[PDB]
Amino acid sequence: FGRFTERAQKVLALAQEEALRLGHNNIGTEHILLGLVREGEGIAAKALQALGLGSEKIQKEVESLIGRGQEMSQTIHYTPRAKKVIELSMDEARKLGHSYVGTEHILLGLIREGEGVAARVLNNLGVSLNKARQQVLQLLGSNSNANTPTLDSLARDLTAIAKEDSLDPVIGRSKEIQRVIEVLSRRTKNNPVLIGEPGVGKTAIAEGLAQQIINNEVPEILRDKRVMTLEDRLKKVMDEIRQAGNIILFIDAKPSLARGELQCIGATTLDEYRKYIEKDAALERRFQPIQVDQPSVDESIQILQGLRDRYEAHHRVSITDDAIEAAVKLSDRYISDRFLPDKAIDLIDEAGSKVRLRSFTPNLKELEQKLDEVRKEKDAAVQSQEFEKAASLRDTEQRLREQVEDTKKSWKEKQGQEEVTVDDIAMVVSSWTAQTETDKLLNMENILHSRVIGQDEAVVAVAKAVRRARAGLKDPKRPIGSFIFLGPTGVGKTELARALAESIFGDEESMIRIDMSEYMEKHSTSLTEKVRRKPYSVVLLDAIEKAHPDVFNILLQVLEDGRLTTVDFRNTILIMTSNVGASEKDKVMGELKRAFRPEFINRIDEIIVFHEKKHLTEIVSLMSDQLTKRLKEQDLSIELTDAAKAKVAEEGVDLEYGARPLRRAIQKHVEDRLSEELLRGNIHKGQHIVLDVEDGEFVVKTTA
Amino acid sequence: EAGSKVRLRSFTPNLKELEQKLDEVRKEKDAAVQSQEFEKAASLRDTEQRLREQVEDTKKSWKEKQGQEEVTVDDIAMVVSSWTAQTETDKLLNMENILHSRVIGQDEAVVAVAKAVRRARAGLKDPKRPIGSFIFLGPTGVGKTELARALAESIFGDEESMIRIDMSEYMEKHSTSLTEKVRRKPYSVVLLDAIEKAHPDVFNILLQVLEDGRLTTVDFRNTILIMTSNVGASEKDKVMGELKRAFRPEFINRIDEIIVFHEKKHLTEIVSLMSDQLTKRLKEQDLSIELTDAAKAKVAEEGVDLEYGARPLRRAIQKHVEDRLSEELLRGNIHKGQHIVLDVEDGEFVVKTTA
Amino acid sequence: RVIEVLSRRTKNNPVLIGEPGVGKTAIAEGLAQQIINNEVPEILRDKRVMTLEDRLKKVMDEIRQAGNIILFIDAKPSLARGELQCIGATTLDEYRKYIEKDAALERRFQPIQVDQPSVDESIQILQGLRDRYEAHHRVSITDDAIEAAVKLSDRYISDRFLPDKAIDLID
Repeated sequence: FGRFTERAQKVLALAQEEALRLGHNNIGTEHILLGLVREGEGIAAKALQALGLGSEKIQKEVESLIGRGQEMSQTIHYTPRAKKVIELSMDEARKLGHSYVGTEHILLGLIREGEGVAARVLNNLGVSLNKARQQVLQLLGSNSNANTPTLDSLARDLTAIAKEDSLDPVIGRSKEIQRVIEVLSRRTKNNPVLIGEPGVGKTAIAEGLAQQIINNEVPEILRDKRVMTLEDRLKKVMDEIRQAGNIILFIDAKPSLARGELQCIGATTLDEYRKYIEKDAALERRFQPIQVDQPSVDESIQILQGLRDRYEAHHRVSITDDAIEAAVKLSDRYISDRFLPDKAIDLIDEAGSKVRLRSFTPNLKELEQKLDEVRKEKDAAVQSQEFEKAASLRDTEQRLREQVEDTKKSWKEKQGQEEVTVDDIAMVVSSWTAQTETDKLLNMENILHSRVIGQDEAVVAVAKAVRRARAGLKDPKRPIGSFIFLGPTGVGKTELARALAESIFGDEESMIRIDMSEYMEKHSTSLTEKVRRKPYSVVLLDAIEKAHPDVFNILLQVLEDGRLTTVDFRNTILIMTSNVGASEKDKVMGELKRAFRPEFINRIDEIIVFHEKKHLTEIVSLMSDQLTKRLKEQDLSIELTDAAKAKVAEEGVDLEYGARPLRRAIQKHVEDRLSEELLRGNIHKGQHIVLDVEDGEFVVKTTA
Repeated sequence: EAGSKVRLRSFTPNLKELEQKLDEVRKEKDAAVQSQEFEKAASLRDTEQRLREQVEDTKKSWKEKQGQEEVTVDDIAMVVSSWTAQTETDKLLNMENILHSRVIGQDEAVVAVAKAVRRARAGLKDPKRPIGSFIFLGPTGVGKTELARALAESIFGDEESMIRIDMSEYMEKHSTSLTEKVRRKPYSVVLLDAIEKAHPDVFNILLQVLEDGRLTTVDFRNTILIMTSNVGASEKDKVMGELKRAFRPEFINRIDEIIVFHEKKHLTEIVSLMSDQLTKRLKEQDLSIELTDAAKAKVAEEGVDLEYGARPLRRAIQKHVEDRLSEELLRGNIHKGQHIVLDVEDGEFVVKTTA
Repeated sequence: RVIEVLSRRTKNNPVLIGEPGVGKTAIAEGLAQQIINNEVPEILRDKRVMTLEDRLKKVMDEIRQAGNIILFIDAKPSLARGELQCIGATTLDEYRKYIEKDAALERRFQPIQVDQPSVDESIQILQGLRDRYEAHHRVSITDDAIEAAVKLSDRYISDRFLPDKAIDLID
């Protein structure tokens, strides 16, 4: 039912050897017992030799209670009892740290489930059940002043605990450690408080002192000193200390107070510590702080490999190195709202399962269903008996049994296909957040062009700017891009912002949009919510000419630092629109310098200017397509001929109003008309409906 | 802070490596011993202790790092600077040289401030009053603020130790300050922009600051107060006139000093400064870039228009350099960690490689 | 999405937010079934789902002392301490009012968006427990009737989750 020693495995199959040597048909607990004393060398075997139970004495009792011997041997199986007995030895070893079952555990497992034939062999051979579990025990085993009290667990001894050679690496935070020691010597602000964003690292700093005092370089009196860890036992143990003082306490979460000794290292948060020194002033006194910088990126990497081995526990890692490289780097800059050693680890785990998960996900379900009723059909008849009329049905259930197996044991065909390398690691991430990823970049223009018509002047400026920042050149703390979009309305200002979101951030809808009409007065308090919500989004502020010059002091701070105080923009693409040019490239850039404070205009990455028939009709088509899709959902199939989109487009030529009119004119010439046409009974819906122009007039046609 | 720290610089040669070595040994010895390989250890053991005594001999050679490791001042002044004399008075004697490297034109102003600070900072002015009380007159974007920064940087150590209020905010009988930011950093250039706007109430307060360098109960004796204004602007004599008429005299008279704020090759000198800040921050990301003088020229072309000045250069650098290098690295034309030069060819930008 | 948030080490413990509404509690019975037979990491096999004053730290001590446990709530926090591992069901906002507590919140526990079921999905839920509302004497059936219970609710009033509404009409 798993994997044991040879000795186990041999003793088990050895039960079968005995299954047959007597001719019986099911191997019960009595055979497992013969199995043990008959491999004569297992600890299990050894024990029995103690109680006075050779193979001779036993098999005589057993044959004296079963004997021959239907040679049937029709491919036998277990007793349900003995199957329990096996399930048990597995547990009689969890209960011993024995990572693998063996001859003893099976003997242990038999006693535990004493109801059965083995048990009686012995209660018959005058060998009560406990005298027996004893003998096995006495053949296996194991592996201090005030520590008495302390040494509950509460709260395990970092020191002697890592004196036993038993300690690993450990990677720091190497200068994080030593600052725990300037403080842990003083006589002033004596007891050090470990403040840093939670984790991991933190617990690792104290596992440091531990490592340091012991092997061995340290100073201002600190040798033979333990570091210990983790209400009706309270100050109890704490007195074993006011009477012997080789001990630092490591805390997690309170002060029963410096009534004297008490050396402790502080587990607390940026702010949580200000939940001590305010009520004061044991803080500015005893307790005293120090911060956990996020461990070195490269140090970050060789931290996992240490616990790589130990998560190998779920099946894939160890490896790949190329797999970890991911986890760590992704986090440091790509969200990017934790601490540089904790994050990475978490990611693995998503995948530190997500792969054994995806592993145990063919169409081989329905046989189970078939199989089910057969057994069922079998049962009903046997209690009706009707044997043959069923035994049919058993010979028949069983054909299907060994059937499914050879596609479930054919699923160690699936162990093989999952192996460690980045393959498994990064797919993990496709959730938590390269050829056709830089191709989006090199080919951005091609890409933005298929959505934004006309406006090549603008697209190429943005393409290149994004590509600049996105390639390493611009400072990362500042947004990806800061632009101002000048030009008339309904030209593509917003439309480009969408296409940017879609191409750059993945979703035509990952776009925050404020209307600065709302912020014209000294009430200019932003936005920061929506940016905390999605910190990866085109941030579009429409018509900034309206904002109170206050606002600019804020945006200015964003442009400079890409941060507010305390939101983050380093991942946004800020786009601010305006009518400042409008009426009107030189006369324009002029009205701009006169409308906006220069300090501001100068911190903007780029000023984009938005200036054909063929573009109108390209738009009409975009719009028309959004429509024909949302109708297909309502079982309506429509199509506009290129001739028809032309005729709609005619309705946005007048330079004065631009391309606004098109949405309305589409609903009028298409929506309104199709309704009136469906209602009047001319188009039997769910046929195919085309809108065309005939003699310069709109016409509706059908072609199912 | 120092009462362990030095006992520590004790506990920090690259003989970290020896022990590293000795390890591999035990194993061979040990693991060998499990295989035996006996005399294959005898000498192996011996090879071991050869090492060990060598180690311990140089591990106790650092009793010398003991006989070496003090106290004097320099230890402290560290501690201090990490909480916020020749090249400290040299900052003073040579202040002008120093302010000049940050503030361009404006020598009229710099020398006035240099000398004033140097007066107060030398024992002559009364210590309870700010280090310096100035008014900066002149047009916008000339260097008013810029000098205040450079002062902070040179005098107080940090181009950013500077409080800055906007007196637009204090035009009404609600004139209740500021004192927080000054309690926060009591050593900082305090810059009040456009004082022409303040309610004459405010002046009664500032006045108290100028006189006593104290409010009631904050302290300014360590600030450098600088107040700007457009009072001259439109317009040295016609100006000092519009000033006497705009500000109560009691006030103007307690101010240490009234300060007045009055090429292609400079643009490209700027482009280069900027470009250098960049090429450094990329070297960190294993990116080696260089602009030819020909290229910085072509960027500079983009800040000639007298109207907008030299603002455009930062953006145009990211566009013609950053954006382009990305697009160029991504398209796979520049195998990063080779040497990358940006040059102009036929009046157009070109990228070249020379590992 | 629960089992990721549960197979981790970082955000150990999951928390479902949506109108309350979508009988969030329904998703939880989900694990029981899959942890058993059996599609789930060997990282979680052999565990147990469960739900819910003087009986204080008593039984909770009698559990940290037994790691094989996952828990369900809708309302305390000795968080992260033991293997004390939760699954939380709490309103759109109420959670706002707990990570607002922070920051063992934003840490240990961690959320996923519960959907107001696809309208058709609604219908199927009804039938599965149709045979079980035969208790009040009139069902099973009629299908044609169920579709209404559901359908009218999504568009017509219009003040709940699309699976609670239905069953309420039915009852």
